[PDB]
Amino acid sequence: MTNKVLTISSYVCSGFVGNRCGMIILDSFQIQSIFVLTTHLANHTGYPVVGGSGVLLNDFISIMDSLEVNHLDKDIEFLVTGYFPSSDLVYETINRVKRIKDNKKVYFLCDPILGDNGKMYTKSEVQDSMKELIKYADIITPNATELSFLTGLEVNSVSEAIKACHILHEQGIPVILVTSIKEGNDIILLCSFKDTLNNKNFTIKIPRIEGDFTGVGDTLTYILLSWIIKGIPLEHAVNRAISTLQTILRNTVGTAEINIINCIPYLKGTEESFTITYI
Amino acid sequence: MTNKVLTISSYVCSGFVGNRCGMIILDSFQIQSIFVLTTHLANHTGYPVVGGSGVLLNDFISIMDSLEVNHLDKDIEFLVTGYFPSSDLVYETINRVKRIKDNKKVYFLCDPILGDNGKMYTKSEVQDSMKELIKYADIITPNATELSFLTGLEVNSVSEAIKACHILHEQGIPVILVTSIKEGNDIILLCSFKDTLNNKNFTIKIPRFTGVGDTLTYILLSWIIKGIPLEHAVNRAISTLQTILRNTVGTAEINIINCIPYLKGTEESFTITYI
Ligand SMILES: [Mg+2]
Ligand SMILES: [Mg+2]
Repeated sequence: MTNKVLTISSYVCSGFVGNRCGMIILDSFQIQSIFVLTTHLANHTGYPVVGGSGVLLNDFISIMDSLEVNHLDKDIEFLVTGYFPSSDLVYETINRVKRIKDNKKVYFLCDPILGDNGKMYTKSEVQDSMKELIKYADIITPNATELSFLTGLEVNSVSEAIKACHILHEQGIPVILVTSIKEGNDIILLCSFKDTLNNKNFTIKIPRIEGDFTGVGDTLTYILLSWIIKGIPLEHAVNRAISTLQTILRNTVGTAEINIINCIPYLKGTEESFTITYI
Repeated sequence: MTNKVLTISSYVCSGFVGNRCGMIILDSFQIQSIFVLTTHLANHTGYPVVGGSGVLLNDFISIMDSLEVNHLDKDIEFLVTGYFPSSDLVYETINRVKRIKDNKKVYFLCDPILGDNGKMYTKSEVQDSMKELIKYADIITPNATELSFLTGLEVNSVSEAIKACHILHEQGIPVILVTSIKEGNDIILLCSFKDTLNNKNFTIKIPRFTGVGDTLTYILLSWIIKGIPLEHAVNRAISTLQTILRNTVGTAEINIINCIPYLKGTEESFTITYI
């Protein structure tokens, strides 16, 4: 028993976003992980009403200090960040990422959670701070809206997404997975590399299951991470993750929540249902 | 797609106690549940340093109100409480439990977490408030220390445990599962009923860590939810728990993630003895 993953993201008491998605997925894959919360909310922000508060910086610091002093994060090989309610937590997380990476190799997946479908669901201060946090990541997983924000470019096509990714690669980010780009009633995912000598950029086209969930992206992030941790090459890890996500969505009745509890037995599916098209 | 369980208890970022045990176990049984936290701590209280804070009453209220107004608790059939850092949250929970039960049938398992091995690990104000909370429960799961604290009786034997249970049954509590009693060099679990006309008290002799009890609570609850009679549910839960403990290296944390495939174990290893 040693902790392999540290993941810093939101929590909801009911339903499935952020670190609650993280918990279900990483538990099911039996990947021992630390789940540091950035919120304690009743439910996600889609509902008629929300209750609860974001985690305060002093408490976050107290937690991260406790993990370090008790050696509970000594053996972490992977780091994830997701939703932050305030920029002070983002900047503190940067400080912690720097320290974590200072004496060991840690693969940091930053899911730059800011909004979806053209619209932000984060504070404007958080957006700016996120432009700094992503610079420290090994891989980032923006949706098109998040990419557009992070770069100031429009992202309404694969061609546009490639141009925007390039801005971020120039800042040093090695790998960018753009998780949803709208094309007709298909969604396109793009995996873009800074080093296109030794890696090939690719896309995956999938049909749209007419939907809603922010838990969609969050679920994708953790399934993808799990397979990366299990040693599956990235192309294949992405194909598994999106494939499993599509199975989840077909098995989802409402649009309030992704049906992730009931699909736990299917989370480790190895089906790679889609075609990887290189650029 | 509806929440069946509401569980209100502690949270740790690393390791397994309280609602974190609750999540792993209820998730693995695919029982859709609401997990309201009462703390957000780095790690359990076994370590020299315990970063993070207890949940504040205002936030707790805001959470509970949101669940209610969004109808996310409308279809709850089971309620669990565990650890509370402060009595204000206990008294608010009592308000919530009264409302939930006044207009629907909800089975409330109260794990009256106060302490273990003679010693409290809760604030004194929490003890007093817990004596009130338990009065609303359908079943309570004290250990012998907790039972002794809740009644003022010594609990060093089954016969003593029965006398203590009787105090609490007279307050209305229907079922009391006393989870460990040190009788000589035996460890005995007792299930005592207020209604001994329609139910038979029993004991289970069992062989001799931080989230052990919490794991029992949730496996037990899961089998009750799956429709297993209480005697069998208890035997399964203690059988599975011990499997987890026996396959745990060292004592800092229970090996619950590696044991996920065994959480739905149906072995009933021990002997039920009616008393
Ligand atoms: Mg997202
Ligand atoms: Mg206990």
